[PDB]
Amino acid sequence: DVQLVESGGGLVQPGGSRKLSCSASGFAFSSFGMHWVRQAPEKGLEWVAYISSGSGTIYYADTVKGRFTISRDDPKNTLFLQMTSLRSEDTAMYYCVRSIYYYGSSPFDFWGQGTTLTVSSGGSDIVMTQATSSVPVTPGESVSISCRSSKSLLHSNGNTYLYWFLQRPGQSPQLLIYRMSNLASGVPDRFSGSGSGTAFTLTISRLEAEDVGVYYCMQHLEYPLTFGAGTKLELK
Amino acid sequence: NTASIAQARKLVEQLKMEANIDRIKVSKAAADLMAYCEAHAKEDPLLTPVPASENPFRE
Amino acid sequence: CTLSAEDKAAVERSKMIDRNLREDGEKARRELKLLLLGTGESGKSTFIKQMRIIHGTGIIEYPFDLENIIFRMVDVGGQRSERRKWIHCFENVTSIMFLVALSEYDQVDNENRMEESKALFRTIITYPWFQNSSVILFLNKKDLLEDKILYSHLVDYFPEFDGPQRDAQAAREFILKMFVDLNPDSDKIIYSHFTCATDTENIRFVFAAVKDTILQLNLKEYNLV
Amino acid sequence: PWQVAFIGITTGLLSLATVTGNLLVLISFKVNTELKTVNNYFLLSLACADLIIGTFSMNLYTTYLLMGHWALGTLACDLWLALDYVASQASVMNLLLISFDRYFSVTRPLSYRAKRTPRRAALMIGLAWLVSFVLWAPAILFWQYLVGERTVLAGQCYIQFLSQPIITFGTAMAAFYLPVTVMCTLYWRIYRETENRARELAALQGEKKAARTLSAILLAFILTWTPYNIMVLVSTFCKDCVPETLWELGYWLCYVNSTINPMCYALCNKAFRDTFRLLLLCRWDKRRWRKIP
Amino acid sequence: SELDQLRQEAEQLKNQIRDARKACADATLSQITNNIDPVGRIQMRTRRTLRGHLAKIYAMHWGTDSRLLVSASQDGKLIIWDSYTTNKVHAIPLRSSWVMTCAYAPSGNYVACGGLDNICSIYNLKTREGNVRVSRELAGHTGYLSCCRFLDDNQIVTSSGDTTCALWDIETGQQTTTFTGHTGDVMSLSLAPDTRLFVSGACDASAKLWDVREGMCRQTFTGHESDINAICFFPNGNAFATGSDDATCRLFDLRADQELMTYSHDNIICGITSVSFSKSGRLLLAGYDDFNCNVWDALKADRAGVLAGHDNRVSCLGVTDDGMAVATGSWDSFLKIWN
Ligand SMILES: CC(C)CCC[C@@H](C)[C@H]1CC[C@H]2[C@@H]3CC=C4C[C@@H](OC(=O)CCC(=O)O)CC[C@]4(C)[C@H]3CC[C@]12C
Ligand SMILES: CC(C)CCC[C@@H](C)[C@H]1CC[C@H]2[C@@H]3CC=C4C[C@@H](OC(=O)CCC(=O)O)CC[C@]4(C)[C@H]3CC[C@]12C
Ligand SMILES: C[N+](C)(C)CC#CCOC1=NOCC1
Repeated sequence: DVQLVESGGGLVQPGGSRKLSCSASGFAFSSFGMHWVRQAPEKGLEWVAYISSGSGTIYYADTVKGRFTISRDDPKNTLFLQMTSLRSEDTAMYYCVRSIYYYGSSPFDFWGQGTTLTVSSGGSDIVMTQATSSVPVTPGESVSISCRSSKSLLHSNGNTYLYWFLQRPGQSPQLLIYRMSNLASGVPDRFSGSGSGTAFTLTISRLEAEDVGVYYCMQHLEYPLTFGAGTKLELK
Repeated sequence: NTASIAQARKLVEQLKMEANIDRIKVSKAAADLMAYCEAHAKEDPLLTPVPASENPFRE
Repeated sequence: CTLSAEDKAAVERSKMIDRNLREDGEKARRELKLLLLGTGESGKSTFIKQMRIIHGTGIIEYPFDLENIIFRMVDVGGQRSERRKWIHCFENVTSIMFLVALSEYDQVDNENRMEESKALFRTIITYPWFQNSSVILFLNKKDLLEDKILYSHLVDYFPEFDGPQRDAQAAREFILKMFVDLNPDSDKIIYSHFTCATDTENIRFVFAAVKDTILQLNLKEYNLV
Repeated sequence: PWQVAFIGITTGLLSLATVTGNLLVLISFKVNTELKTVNNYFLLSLACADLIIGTFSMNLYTTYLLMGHWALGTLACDLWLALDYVASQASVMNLLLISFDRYFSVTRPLSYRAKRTPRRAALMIGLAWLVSFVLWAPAILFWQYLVGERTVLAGQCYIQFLSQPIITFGTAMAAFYLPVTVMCTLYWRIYRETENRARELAALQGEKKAARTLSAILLAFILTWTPYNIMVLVSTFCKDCVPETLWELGYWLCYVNSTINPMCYALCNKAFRDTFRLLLLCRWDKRRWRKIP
Repeated sequence: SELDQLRQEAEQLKNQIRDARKACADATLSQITNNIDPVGRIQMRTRRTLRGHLAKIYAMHWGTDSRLLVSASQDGKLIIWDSYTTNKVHAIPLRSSWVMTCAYAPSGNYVACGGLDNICSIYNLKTREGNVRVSRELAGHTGYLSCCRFLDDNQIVTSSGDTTCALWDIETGQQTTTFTGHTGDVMSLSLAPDTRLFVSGACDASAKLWDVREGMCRQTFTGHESDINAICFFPNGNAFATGSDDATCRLFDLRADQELMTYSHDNIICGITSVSFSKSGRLLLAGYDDFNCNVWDALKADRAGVLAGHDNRVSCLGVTDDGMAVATGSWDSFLKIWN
């Protein structure tokens, strides 16, 4: 089926340069917008780059706006990210995630496995906050995760651009729900997100040991695409 | 041709079962047709002009 | 703009869709459509097979690549439906390719099917969907015609023929005249060819006929016809 | 007193005629859809240039001869002469583009029907306008900034660099005479092509109008545009050896080109003629066309 | 000698149904609705124009969410539009260019199209692989197929030109219920709002009614002079309007088994290409060949206004599932949304 595998990690020297390549196998690559996100090896994940369909529109995070560059190869079916002026704040795990935008689609639906670039020697945007980092609950109880915004995500067209992501420990993140109401194709239907303006609650009912991991809210009202800090649900 | 009795029997069979239908008379069928058309006449956006705040085709 | 981050990518997707629609429209404007229609067992299968072997249930579309220009000949003869309803699908085809066999005079309901093909020809070219198109007419089976006209007679089956009783040239030019003088009442050139079972190059004839059709439309546009 | 009224009213009805013909071609291209094809695009450009000359040049130019002195300012006269010359050269290059289009769509019809996309016809029209723009408009605006000499007088205004003979020789050669010889060559090739097609038209199956309309177009254009260029090519050698009534008539023959130019290209297409007939009192409607069941 | 007795018995039964139906008629619909007020002249306007198509548009069908719509044209491309923002959500290159019908599934996931290929192709929109890929094609007809209607997501009725409507099963690709019984080429079909019995119109001026469950014909209507080529149920399912090739729409009734009104003006002489209803059913909507649509008052029998703005004829007409707007797709490659 759908496959997104990337290469170009390992250990390099600081200050230098490094290229990165996610090849896509199993879908129509020229019709998908693509994103690079990265995750600090003990903190949550953040977004670094986005390229559109047919390389028409390119957006960079203001942290790396100028020393990073993105490109794609639709016939050879790869996505390149080249990095110059390599700091130690770029020490992360890099994920390649596809995303398509028409009416009623599911962006961020498939995420690559990820490489790890480990090296050693939030202004004018919406910050998505959540002030809880560990909720260990036994299976068989309704768990409500919250997430607060700085501005109303409700746009003029009526949509509320909040995305929920689960990450199981040891694998890639998974899109749970999108636009804070609509479930992805492949997830169990016990998840239910709701809210208004700034109140944003994801409710899980009849939990089991397959929903344990970290939960990330994410906003899409404007660029840059800023994530949440995270919320871990452990066992007992 | 010489097997005309099959399709002729099917034509007359379907026609003779179409002869047996409870035909509720016309003045009542027009009456509850007009009654349904009046009972849903409030919720039709095309009879009366809709204001542009509830119209999703404004701009 | 006051569009969302998700909404602007939808507009860029719509513009890329527009780009592919125009790049397919100015590619399907390039090949020339030809409505082939011929009934009465006129050898349409061996006709198309002959053209495709010299060249290199539902409706069928055949492609042709001659002189670096490309034709789409649409064959529609597998329809058991009324042609009054689907013929407006071809409101601007470039030419109607008729195929009538030469030998299907004195071939019989009680009517000769040469008269039936005359009626079909008239009721096709009198449609209002075929003003800007031409009528490329084909007459097939020349050798069967000349054998049937050295064997049988024509003056009794068609009384208006006043010619030699063993003639083939005047006979085929008489029935070509008979096809021509149905008179589509706007005067217009009706191209014609006399093919057979082993006629090699009639694709060259349909090439020259659609070339003269396009040239005639341009000349009548420029008032220098 | 009265002769200026007579020349004013004949120029006024000529201006009414050219603005009527050109805006009626534009309006008929807007209101009809059987003639929205890629050919009449060229005619639409010919309807634009002859509109400018129709509504900005001629009346302005006769306020020259109505008054005797052009009294509205030096940059105003430079922009007016630049506009007049760029519109005239653009109309002549539009005639050249129509000639090349007819020669290609008659000589090799299939492959040229394949190869002329509406984007390529639009860029051809844009090239035919910008060659006129970069040919005439820099020189008129910038010769007085190059040589530093406003050698034109105070009362009169005219094109300034006529005195230098080799630059106006090259300008009238690459602006008038080479378009004329290529239009006459291509139209003679078109006439030879249709008189050759009339032989093979009998080889397919089984008054001469081409000569009339091609002679009308070519003789019209030559008879209306050669006096100005002939008089320029002798006034760039003489001084006052040619009079000025011939000068104003030699200017005005280009304006009568602009008023007869719809009647040689638009009315040759019959659908244009039907829309021209149906634009009496605005009696045009797409639903007014009869239809059968 | 038996065929003579069978034909005369059939004509006697036709006479019996005719004069029993005449005794069923109390009055007409024009007589009853003389006490209700008319709507007056309404002025619907163009809100969007959807310039994406190149050849003539033959069929459209709104989405059940009243926002998207699918259009099909002769260039060989279905395009799915978001009618609010006029963007093209999808563009589906077809296998055959001669597409005369299209339909959008009420589950949203599927779309179907057909025409002169005699095959009904069915595309799966919401796909894990990104593109609109063909799920399967249904090949059991001999004539061209003139209409498609999803009733639920796994079965579809396909009217054809071999005097035969059918009912398919998309999980296997074979038909389950062949509705033989027409004599002319079947031109249009309309599904019920409750979706258990559909109506069908053909090239014999006959609008035969069927149920999808058993497979038998239920009733048969004949009040037209020429070919009928458009049909549409009432919002409840107890009536349906019919548009035929002689500039006449007329409303048949299911229980009364007659016609109730007819719709014709003298200047209107060209046939109807498509017909549809409102959500309340006060207005019939007819797309003629004089390039204009008409809003007919379905009770006082007059026309409540015109819709002009198409250079060519209006080949398809559709009203949303909540009645907010009206799409007209026409031969001049344009769709127009109206309210
Ligand atoms: C008004 C004066 C001072 C300036 C001169 C005007 C010209 C630069 C304009 C006027 C009319 C224009 C033309 C009007 C019509 C067309 C067809 C049109 O063809 C296309 O490429 C259509 C593309 C599309 O459909 O969007 C655009 C180019 C062209 C030749 C235009 C080219 C530019 C022209 C000559
Ligand atoms: C200002 C006065 C003095 C001259 C105005 C121009 C016309 C009087 C002359 C000048 C050049 C002539 C043209 C020069 C060459 C040809 C090509 C000739 O065609 C050919 O024989 C083939 C051309 C070739 O050999 O390349 C037909 C006449 C024509 C158009 C001539 C027509 C008459 C033209 C336009
Ligand atoms: C003077 N007027 C603007 C009225 C006509 C002119 C001109 C010059 O343009 C051309 N050069 O050669 C062909 C046309």
